[PDB]
Amino acid sequence: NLYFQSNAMLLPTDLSENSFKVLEYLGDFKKVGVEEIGVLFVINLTKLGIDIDHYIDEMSEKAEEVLPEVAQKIEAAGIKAEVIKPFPAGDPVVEIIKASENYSFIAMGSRGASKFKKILLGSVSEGVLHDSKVPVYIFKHDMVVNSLFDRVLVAYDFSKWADRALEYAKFVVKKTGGELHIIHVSEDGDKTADLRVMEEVIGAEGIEVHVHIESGTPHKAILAKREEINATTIFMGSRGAGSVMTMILGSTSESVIRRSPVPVFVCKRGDDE
Ligand SMILES: Nc1ncnc2c1ncn2[C@@H]1O[C@H](COP(=O)(O)O)[C@@H](O)[C@H]1O
Ligand SMILES: [Cl-]
Ligand SMILES: [Cl-]
Ligand SMILES: [Cl-]
Ligand SMILES: [Cl-]
Repeated sequence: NLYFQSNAMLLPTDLSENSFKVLEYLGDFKKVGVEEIGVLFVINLTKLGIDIDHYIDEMSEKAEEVLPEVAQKIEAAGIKAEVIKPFPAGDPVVEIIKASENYSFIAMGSRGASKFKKILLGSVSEGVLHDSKVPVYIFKHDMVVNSLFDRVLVAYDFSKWADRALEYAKFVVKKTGGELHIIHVSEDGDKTADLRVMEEVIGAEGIEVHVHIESGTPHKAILAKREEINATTIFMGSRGAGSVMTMILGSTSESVIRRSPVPVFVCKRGDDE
């Protein structure tokens, strides 16, 4: 495959500070092949007591003041920028997913809300993560700019989603010369032997790889590992099962993504999907 190679990247924004964190990593994305970024602002009608055409207009004017700054910063990094127009009005989650059919992946922010606040107030990032078919990359902080793919940690369970997460990971580590780290969590249903074998095969493929077997709650073991080896990003897979509600309440990805100090890339389909 081409992975990030010649990628168009979808960048949703509600103009919030958290939505712009992605922009601190433009150098990292350029170095893996991202060549164009589509910037998507949605007039959020979902929330709606007040007239809903002055609102489209209020919102449109705000975007037009700010988005050119976004476009500017992208151009300055030597990446093509397109402010998507006209601005869709409706549900941000639906409009983002709709638009994403035209892109290789989605890079977006999150306010890092607790499970409770996500449920109470809504979470665009969880909605997107739940239904997206392209990968979704969540950025909250700038702790690892210029180092994004130096130490990639892959949460890996042999599933088709993890498999493709591993392949993206191998791609970036090959591009940037970093280190690949693979963690698999499980009490048993022992797959240690196979994982060890893969460490060896991947080493032979010219990549520096370290495999980690761990016990306990998945999100706990994953974050603990990230700290232990100072991973610069976490790659993982998600089948997006159940409902948004169910994902928020009990998914491994919601917890990992929420408490992670580094960006989390989430693969949303297998190679043969
Ligand atoms: N009206 C909107 N238009 C475009 N993107 C949005 C909008 N609202 C939220 N988002 C995206 O959702 C992220 C926040 O995720 P969350 O905190 O889970 O709602 C923001 O950083 C944006 O990337
Ligand atoms: Cl795992
Ligand atoms: Cl978990
Ligand atoms: Cl979050
Ligand atoms: Cl982050």
